[PDB]
Amino acid sequence: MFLISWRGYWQELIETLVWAHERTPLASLVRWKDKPVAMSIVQGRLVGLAHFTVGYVLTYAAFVIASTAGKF
Amino acid sequence: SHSVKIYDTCIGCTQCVRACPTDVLEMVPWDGCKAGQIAASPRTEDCVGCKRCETACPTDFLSIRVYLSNAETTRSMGLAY
Amino acid sequence: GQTPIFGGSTGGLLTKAFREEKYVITWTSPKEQVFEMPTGGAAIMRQGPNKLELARKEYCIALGGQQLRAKFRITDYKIYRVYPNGEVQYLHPSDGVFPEKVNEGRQKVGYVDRNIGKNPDPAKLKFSGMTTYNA
Amino acid sequence: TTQAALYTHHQYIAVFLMVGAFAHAGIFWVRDYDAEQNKGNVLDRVLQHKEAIISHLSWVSLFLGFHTLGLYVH
Amino acid sequence: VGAGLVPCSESPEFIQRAASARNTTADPNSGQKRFERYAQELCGPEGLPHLIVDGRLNHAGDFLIPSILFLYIAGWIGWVGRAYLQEIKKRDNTELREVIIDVPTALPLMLSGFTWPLAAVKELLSGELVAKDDEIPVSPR
Amino acid sequence: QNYLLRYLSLGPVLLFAWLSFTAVLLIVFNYLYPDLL
Amino acid sequence: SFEKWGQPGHFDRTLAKGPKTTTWIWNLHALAHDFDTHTSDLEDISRKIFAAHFGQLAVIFLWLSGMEFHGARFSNYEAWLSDPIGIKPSAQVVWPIVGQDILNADVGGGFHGIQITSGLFQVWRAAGFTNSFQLYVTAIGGLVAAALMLFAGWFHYHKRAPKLEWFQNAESMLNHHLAGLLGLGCLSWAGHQIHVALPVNKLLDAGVAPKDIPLPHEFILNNSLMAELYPSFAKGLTPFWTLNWGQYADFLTFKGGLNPVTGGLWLTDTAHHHLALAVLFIVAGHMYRTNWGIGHSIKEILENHKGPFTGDGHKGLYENMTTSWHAQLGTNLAMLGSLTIIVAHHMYAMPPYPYLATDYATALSIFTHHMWIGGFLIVGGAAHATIFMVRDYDPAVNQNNVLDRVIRHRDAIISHLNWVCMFLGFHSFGLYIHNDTMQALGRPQDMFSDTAIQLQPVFAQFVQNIHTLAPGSTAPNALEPVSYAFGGGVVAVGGKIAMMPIALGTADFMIHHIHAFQIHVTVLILLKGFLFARNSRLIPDKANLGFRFPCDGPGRGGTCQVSGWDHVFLGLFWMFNTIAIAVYHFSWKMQSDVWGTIDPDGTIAHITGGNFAMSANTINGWLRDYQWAQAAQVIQSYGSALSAYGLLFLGAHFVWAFSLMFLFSGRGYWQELIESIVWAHNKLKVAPTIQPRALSIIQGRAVGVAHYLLGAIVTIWAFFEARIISVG
Amino acid sequence: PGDFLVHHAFALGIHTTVLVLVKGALDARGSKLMPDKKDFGYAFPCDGPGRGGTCDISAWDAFYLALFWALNTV
Amino acid sequence: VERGSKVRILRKESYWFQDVGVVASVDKSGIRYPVIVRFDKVNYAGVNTNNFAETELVEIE
Ligand SMILES: CC1=C(C/C=C(\C)CCC[C@H](C)CCC[C@H](C)CCCC(C)C)C(=O)c2ccccc2C1=O
Ligand code: SF4
Ligand code: SF4
Repeated sequence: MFLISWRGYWQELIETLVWAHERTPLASLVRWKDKPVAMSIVQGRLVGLAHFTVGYVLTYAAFVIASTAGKF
Repeated sequence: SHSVKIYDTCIGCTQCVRACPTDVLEMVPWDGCKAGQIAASPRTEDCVGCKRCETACPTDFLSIRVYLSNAETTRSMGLAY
Repeated sequence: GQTPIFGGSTGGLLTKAFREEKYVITWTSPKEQVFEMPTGGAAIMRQGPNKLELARKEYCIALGGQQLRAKFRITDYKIYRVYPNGEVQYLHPSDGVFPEKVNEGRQKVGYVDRNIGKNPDPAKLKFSGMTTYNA
Repeated sequence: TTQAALYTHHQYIAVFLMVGAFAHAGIFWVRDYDAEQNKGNVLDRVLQHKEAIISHLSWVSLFLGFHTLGLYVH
Repeated sequence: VGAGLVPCSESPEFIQRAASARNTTADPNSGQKRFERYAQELCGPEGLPHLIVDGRLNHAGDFLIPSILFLYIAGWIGWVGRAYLQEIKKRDNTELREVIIDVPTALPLMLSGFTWPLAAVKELLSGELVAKDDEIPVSPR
Repeated sequence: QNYLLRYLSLGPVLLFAWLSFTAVLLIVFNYLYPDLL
Repeated sequence: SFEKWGQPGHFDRTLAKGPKTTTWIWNLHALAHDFDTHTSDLEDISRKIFAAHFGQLAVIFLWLSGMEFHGARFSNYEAWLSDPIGIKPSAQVVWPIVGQDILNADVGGGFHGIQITSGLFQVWRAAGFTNSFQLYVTAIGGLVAAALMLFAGWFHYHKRAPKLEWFQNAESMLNHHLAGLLGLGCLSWAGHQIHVALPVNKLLDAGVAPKDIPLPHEFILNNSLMAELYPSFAKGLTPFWTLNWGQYADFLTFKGGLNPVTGGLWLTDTAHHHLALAVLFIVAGHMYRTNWGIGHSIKEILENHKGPFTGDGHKGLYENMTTSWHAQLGTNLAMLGSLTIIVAHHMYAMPPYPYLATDYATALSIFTHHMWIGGFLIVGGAAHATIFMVRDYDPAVNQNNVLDRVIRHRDAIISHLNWVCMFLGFHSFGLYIHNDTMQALGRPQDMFSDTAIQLQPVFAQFVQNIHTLAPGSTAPNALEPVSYAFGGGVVAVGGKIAMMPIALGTADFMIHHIHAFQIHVTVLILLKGFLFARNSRLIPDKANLGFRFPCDGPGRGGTCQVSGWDHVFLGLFWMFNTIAIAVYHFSWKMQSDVWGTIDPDGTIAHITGGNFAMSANTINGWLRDYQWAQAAQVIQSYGSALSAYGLLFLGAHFVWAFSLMFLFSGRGYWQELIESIVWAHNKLKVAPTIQPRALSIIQGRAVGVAHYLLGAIVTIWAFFEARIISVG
Repeated sequence: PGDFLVHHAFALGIHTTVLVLVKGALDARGSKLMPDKKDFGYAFPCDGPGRGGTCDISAWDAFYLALFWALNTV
Repeated sequence: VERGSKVRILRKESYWFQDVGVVASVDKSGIRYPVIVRFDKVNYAGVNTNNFAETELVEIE
C-alpha cells in the first residue's frame, strides 16, 4: 500500500477533511497544535521499505523454528 | 523560499517568464549576446516548485535551474487553509 | 462595487484567508458574458467594474492570464494582496500588461553570470553555511 | 532448532551489514573526496574505465540468468 | 566418470523403467528405442543418466559438437546483422528503411554469411572491427 | 500487381513470417528424426 | 488499388514524417482510433464508427461459424446425443506429434480430443440438432453473411455514405429498434420454438429415434402429426379469429418451475414469456413522436420536472446526449455492465436450457465469465464519463441544472462518503479480526456465530418467506414458486442436486457488509476523480491541461498521480478485489450446501459438508478450508492421459512478480543502463540508428497493471477449472 | 546436480546485487543525463519530467533495489 | 572548418561532446558564441542545432 500509491492523491482528501472540523458545531472548540499535511516522498519510500522488510523477517523465522521443533 | 540559479545561455526568447505563474522572474539589462536583457529571479520568496519554467527554456542545457531548498513555509507550500 | 452573479458554493474563503491574507482582483468589462472560476462555477459578469475576492495567488493569476487578455482582451485589472490588518500590497501589474520584458533600465539586486563547469565543492567550502554562488 | 535459528540469524545479520558498507562507500564518494589530491593515482584510473566493468557485469548476469532459467524450464 | 554412478547399460532400475517406458510418439518403438540409445551413458541410484564434461572421450562428443554448432550459428547471425547495419548507412535513407526491410538487398547479405569466422579473423588482424577510444565520441561521465 | 510486397514488407508481418518459417524448420527435424541422442 | 497501406501515420501529421526514436513506434498503436483527435468534423466520425461496427459484426459471424464447424467435424455431439449423462462433450482433437499426444481427452466411445466446458451442446439439446451437415450449412451461412455485411460497410463508406441529419433521430431510433428489432426477432424465435423445439423435446423423452424423427418440412404443411398432440392444434382451430383463447391451453401454458425430465424448466413457459415480451415492448416502442405529427416532444418532458429542491430540473440535457458521443458511450457501458452482472447473478437459480443444473461444470464457468466482464466494463463506462467531463461540457447551457447543483457542493458529498466508507470498513473487518483473536485466545464464547454472540439478518429471511407462499393468492394462475432456493421442495434428478433452498445464518452478515464496503470505496475513488476532474483545491488547470498526464512537478511537496485515469487505476484494483472475493463466496457456498450427491431418500450429501458454519468466520480458517481443497490435486493433477495438461498456474506467478517489478521502480535508472549498453554497442560499431529510449512512466504503469491483472485472473481460473474437473 | 543449479543461482544473485550497488556508488557523483547531482547531495533529487520523467535517480534509489535483491538472495 | 564542414566539439558540458556536426552558418559577430552547428542526434527535444565559440571546435579531415 505504501509503495504503490503516491503523494498526489493523499492530499486532495486531506483538504476536504480539514474542511469538516471548521464547520461542525460542538467539536469546533479544539484547534491544531500544528497544521497537518500529507507525508513526504522520501519518508513514504522509507516507511514502505520498512514495512516490507519487517513483514519479510517475521514469517520466515516463525516458520523455520516451528518446523524444526515440530519435525526433529 | 527555494533558491533559483541563472546562467549565461539565456538566448532571450523569454518563454520562461511567460510560463512561471508565480512572478519570480524579470529580464534585467544585459550586453553580451543579442539578448541585451537576461532573465533573473528578483522575487524568489514566492517560488512554488512547479518548475514549469525550464520546461519552457529551449536552450541546450536549459539556462535556468532551481535548487529546491528546505526552508518551506505556508507561502512556499501553497495552502489556502 | 460590482460582483458577478453566482448562486453560492462551498470552496471560498477559509480560517486563514481572514486571519493571514486576502486576495482581490478587478478590471473593466464593458460587456456581460459567462465565465468559469477555478473554485468551480459558470457565471456572468457586468458592465465596467468587476470586483472579486479570493484566497490563492493562483486563481487570480489564472483568471488574469488565460481568461481576460487571452479571451476577453481586458487588460486593466488590479490584483491586490491584503495583510491581516486590512492593509493592501500592490505587487502587480508592475509593467502595465505584464509583458515581463520591456523597460528603459531595470532593477539591480544580486547577479550571478557564470557557467557551471567550475562548481562549488563539498570539501573546499566547509565549516560555514553559504550556498552554491559565492566563489 | 537452536543451531538452525542461530545460523539463519547470523547470516541475516550479515547480509545487509554489507549493504551498509556499500552505502557508506557511496556517501563517502560525495562528501569526502578531493580531486587534485588524487590526480592520476589508482582511484582515478579505476574511474576512467568503470564503463567496461559495469558492462561486463551486466553481461555475466544476463548470461547466467538466461541459461539457468532455460535449463529449469527445460 | 566416478562419484558412484552405475553404467546405464547395467543399472537394473534403468531397464525396469525401460520395460513399461511410455512410448511417447505415434510409433510403438519410440520409448524402448530411446532407452536403447541411453546405454552409452552411465546412470545412478536415481536411474537416470548424468552428463560428464571434460573432453574425456567417454562423453566428449555428447557436449562438444553442440557447443561448436551454437558458436557457428551465433557467429553467422551476429555477422550478418552487423553487416546489414553497416550497409544500410550508405544510403542516406537511414531511418526510413530502419523499419522497411529492403528485401532485394537483405537477401544476399544473409546468403553471404558462409565464411564468417576466418573473414572475421582477417578483420581482427587488419583491425577492421574496433574504432578508437577517442574517435568513438560517446561521452561518458 | 506485384506492388503488394511493397505494402506487405512492413517488418512485423515479416517478423512472424520468418519466425514461423524457422519454427516449422525446427519442427521437421524434430518431426522426421526425433530419435537421435 | 493497393498503393496506399504502407504509408504509415496516414491519420496523424506529426508521426507521419519518420521514426526518430523508438517512441515513434509506441504512439503508432495509441492514436489509431480516437479520430475525434483528428479534426472537428462529425460525419466522418460517424461513418468510421459505422464501418468499425460492421467489422466487429463480421468477426463475430466468422468465429461463431468456425466454432460450429469444429462442433460438426471434431466434436462427439451426435454420439453424446443419445446419452447426455454418461458422455462428457469435447472438441479440438489433439494433433499427434511430439508434445501433444498424451492429451487425448477420451470421453467414451473412443472420442479423444479436449473436454470442453462451454455448453453449446446444451443449446444443441434445445435446438434439436440431429446431423452435422445442416450445421455445416449453418456455418457457411454465417460466414457468407459476415463477408456480405463487410462488403456493405465498404460500400456505405466508399461509394454511398450517409448524411449528417441521419444521426440525431433518437425517436425513430428507439421506435424502430425497440419494436421492430426486439419484438420481431423474439416472436420469430418463439415461432421457431413452438414449431420444432418442444416437438423434438417431447421426442427426447424415451429414445424416439432422433434422426428418424421427421424434419421441419414434414410439419410446414403436415398438420396431422401436429394434430396428434394438442387437439386445439389441429390447424390452430384459429379461434383467435373468434377472440377465444381457451382452446390453446395445450402448449401455451404457465407452469413456472423445474421439469425433472429435462434438466431445465418447462419450455412452454419460456415460449409464452417470449410472446408476452414481444407484444409488450412492441406497444411500448410505439411511443415517441415521429413523421406523423403525433407523439411526445421529449425535450419538453425534462423541462417540466423541476421544483423547490430541484432548482430548475432537467433543463438542457440533449445537447449533451447527441452533440457528444463519449457521454452515450459511458452511460450505455455502465448499464450494460450492471445488466450483465445481474444476468450472472440470475441464471444459477432458473436454468433456461436443458441439462443445466445437472451439469455442474458449465454453470460457474459461464457465471464467473459474465460476472468478470460486467465490472471489467462498467469501470470503463465510468472512465468514459470522466473523459466526457474533460472533453465535452458547457458553462452556458449548464446553469443551475441538476448537473451543476452537485459540482457546487462536492466537498460535503465526498466527505460524508469517506465517513461512510471508514465506518463500514473497520466496523466489518476489525470485527472480523476481533473474532479471530478471540478464537486464538481461548475465549470461544466471544465468537459471533449462532453458537455464540448473536446477529441475524431477519430482513432477507422475511423477504424470502413472503416469497415462499406466493402462488395461489399473489399468483393464482401459477403452479409452483418462481425458484426453489427461496422455498418449495428440493428439486433434483438422480443422485445429483438441481436446486435446494439456501440457508442464511450468521456468516452472511459480514460478507454482504464487506461487499457493500468495497463497492462504497470503489464509488468513492471513481466519483472523486469524476468531480475533481477539471479543478482541484490546488490544481486549477486540470481540464486546462488534460486528463492523461503524469504529474505537475514537485510543487506543494508531491503531485504525482493527479490525473483521472490513475483514479480509475486504483478503482480497477479495488474492483478486482471485489469480484474476486465475490466469486470465492459464490463458489464456496454453492459447493458447500447446494451441490454434492444424492441418495434414494433424496439425501443430499454435499461436496464439502457445510464449512461456513464451521470456519468461514476467522481468517486462518479462510485460507485453510478453501485453498487446501482448491489446490490439493493441482499439485498432482498432471501425469497421465487425461491429466497431462500441466496448467500455467505455476506459470502465472512469474508474470505476476514480473508485473510488480514495473510498479515499484522509476525510469531514469533504466535510461542510464540503456546509455551504458549503447556505449558498448557503439564501441563495437553496432549502434542502432534508431536510438532506444526507456518507457514513459505512464506506459510503465499501464504495462505493470496489465500484467498484474493478467497473472491474477489466469491463476484463479486455473484454480477453479481444475477444481471442477476434480468433480465434473 | 541440484547443488550445481542453486550454486549458480547464488552466483547470479550476488552478481546483480553488487551490480546495482556499484551503479549507485559510481553515480554518487553524476550521470550522463544528469551530471550535476554531485551538488544536489545524497538527498531527494527528482528532476521532474524532463524526459518521460526522472524519478528514482537519487543515489540510494539503488539502495532500495539492492535491499530487495539481497533479501531474495538470502 | 567553414560553412558546410564537419567538426567535433570542445565544450565539455555539451551533450554532443566530441561529436561531429556541420557548420550551418559561419557567424563571426561580437557575440561570444559565433559558430552555428547542426547535428542530427537528439538531446532533449532535439537541439541538434546549437551555437559555440569557434575557439571550441576542431575539424576531422
Ligand atoms: C497512506 C499514505 C499517506 C497518508 C499517511 C498519513 C497521513 C500518515 C498516517 C497518520 C498517522 C501516522 C496514523 C497514526 C496515528 C496514531 C493512531 C496516533 C499515535 C498515538 C498512539 C501512540 C497513542 C501519505 O501521505 C503518502 C505519501 C506518499 C506516498 C504514499 C502515501 C500513503 O500511502
Ligand atoms: S531562460 Fe529560456 S525563456 Fe528565459 S530568457 Fe533564457 S532562453 Fe528565454
Ligand atoms: S517552480 Fe519554476 S516556475 Fe514556479 S516559481 Fe519556481 S522557478 Fe518559477
